[PDB]
Amino acid sequence: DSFVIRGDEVRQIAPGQTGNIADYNYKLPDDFTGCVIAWNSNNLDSKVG
Amino acid sequence: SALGKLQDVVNQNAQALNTLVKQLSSNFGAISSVLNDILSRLDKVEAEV
Repeated sequence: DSFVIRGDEVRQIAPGQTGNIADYNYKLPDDFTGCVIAWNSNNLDSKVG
Repeated sequence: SALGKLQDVVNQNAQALNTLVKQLSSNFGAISSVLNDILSRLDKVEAEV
């Protein structure tokens, strides 16, 4: 799976988490087996204005 | 006092059953021995422990 976040939000992407991203955008299983992999993308994704 | 052999059978089973019941109230190092506390105060990942 893949998606864009702001740099605050990383902590909600863990097994069985809660909060607006976990509960209203993208929910991991409570017994999720896998890896979560992320990077700052300011250079790829930000724009002036 | 004469029927000691029979009265002791009743007394030992009364002590065994009452001790087995009183152990429901013991914490065993958990946050509470009242299960409804854990089922209302904690999220699943903590409540499982």
